Amino acid sequence: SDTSGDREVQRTMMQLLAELDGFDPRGDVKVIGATNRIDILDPAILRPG
Amino acid sequence: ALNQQTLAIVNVLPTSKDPMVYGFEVEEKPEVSYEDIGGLDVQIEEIREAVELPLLKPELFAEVGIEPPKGVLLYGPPGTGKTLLAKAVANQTRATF
Amino acid sequence: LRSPPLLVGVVSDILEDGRVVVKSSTGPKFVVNTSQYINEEELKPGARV
Amino acid sequence: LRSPPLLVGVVSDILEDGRVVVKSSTGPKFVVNTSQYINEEELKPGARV
Ligand SMILES: Nc1ncnc2c1ncn2[C@@H]1O[C@H](COP(=O)(O)OP(=O)(O)OP(=O)(O)O)[C@@H](O)[C@H]1O
Ligand SMILES: [Mg+2]
Repeated sequence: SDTSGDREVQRTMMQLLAELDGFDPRGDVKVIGATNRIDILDPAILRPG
Repeated sequence: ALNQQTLAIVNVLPTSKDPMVYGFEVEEKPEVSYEDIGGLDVQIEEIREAVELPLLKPELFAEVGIEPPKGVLLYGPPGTGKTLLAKAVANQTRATF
Repeated sequence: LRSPPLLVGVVSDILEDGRVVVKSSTGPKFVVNTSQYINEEELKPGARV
Repeated sequence: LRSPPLLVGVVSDILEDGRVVVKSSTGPKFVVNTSQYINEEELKPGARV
């Protein structure tokens, strides 16, 4: 809290958690996510469902 | 609504504000419904007492002489669930979700 | 080329008077009347039209 | 209803030469000369007209 370089990127992250799979159905996504480490990623991307 | 030609007062509209996707979405139907009530079953119930119970049985709250809760704050670690929960409970009431 | 342009705007609300309130990109909001190629199923509030 | 829309201005400035600068609600200001119904005695600043 009380930053803008690591606050603002967290309220668009909170949007994502929650759009990628959230409220909305299904469709045909199947979102291919790609990353270099899982050691500095949010635990919601890390988990399945 | 006004005639643009001459700015005549044609017929008074609806005040309807500006809800586009904003409020219009009502979904509560499957995948998540009231056959997905497998939980975490006390946690779902708590929601029912708070929410469905004053909707469906609003009079019990008079008898006792309280108000019903103002909200059910669900939180937790992600995926465990709270998208779950909220949508099943909504489907059972069938109101303006 | 001389055929006219058609104005894109986004549906603010749906009126139950056979009319649609569309908030145009112009700036004003216009009350407009449907045609035979318009139906409620394909309209939503958020509908570019 | 058909009547020419009588636009609202607010007597933003005034002069003793007949001219009264009315900030119109369109955006800009106009300098207009008042009729014989309304008089410069009736026109004070803050007066919507
Ligand atoms: N108890 C449950 N049984 C089965 N499926 C579940 C259960 N809890 C959650 N799910 C499902 O797991 C998937 C992923 O979790 P979801 O993103 O919905 O959860 P959350 O805890 O509300 O999240 P966030 O913190 O990411 O906003 C969904 O399809 C959801 O319906
Ligand atoms: Mg969630």
